[PDB]
Amino acid sequence: SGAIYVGNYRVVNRHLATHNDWANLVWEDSSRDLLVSSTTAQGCDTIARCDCQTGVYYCSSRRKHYPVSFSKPSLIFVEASEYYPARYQSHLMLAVGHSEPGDCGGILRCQHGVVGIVSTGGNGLVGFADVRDLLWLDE
Ligand SMILES: NC(=O)[C@]12CN(C(=O)Cc3ccccc3Cl)C[C@H](C1)C2
Ligand SMILES: [Zn+2]
Repeated sequence: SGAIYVGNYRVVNRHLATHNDWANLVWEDSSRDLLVSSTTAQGCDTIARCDCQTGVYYCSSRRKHYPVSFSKPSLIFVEASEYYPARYQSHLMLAVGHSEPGDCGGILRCQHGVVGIVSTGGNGLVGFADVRDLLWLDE
């Protein structure tokens, strides 16, 4: 679990979104595993606007933060799950690091702010759904 709160927006993994999120839906993309909903309260997370390939992510299955080198956002095949059939997830960044299903929603940050959230993993790898291209989150 986990979310990004910037201005009047809440960014979550689309597979973990609540009824409130869908009843206050701004944007959603199943190929990205992202859902953005409107909030009443003002959010303060700064989103990074960069091409960083190093950062730190929160791993709730270890209750620790981890420094990672990660790939550039791309189309990466994701094995069929209960939430989605077998498909290529877009805007996904991989890194060598620990992850477990309850880890989805873990924030990845660089020096410029929020890069993205944990969305995939397994076999000693962790995937992050990128949010730096979503320029409308600040306007
Ligand atoms: N992005 C997806 O299609 C999902 C991918 N998901 C996993 O990769 C689950 C997972 C397995 C082992 C280690 C880590 C993780 Cl996160 C779970 C949910 C469907 C999100
Ligand atoms: Zn950066």
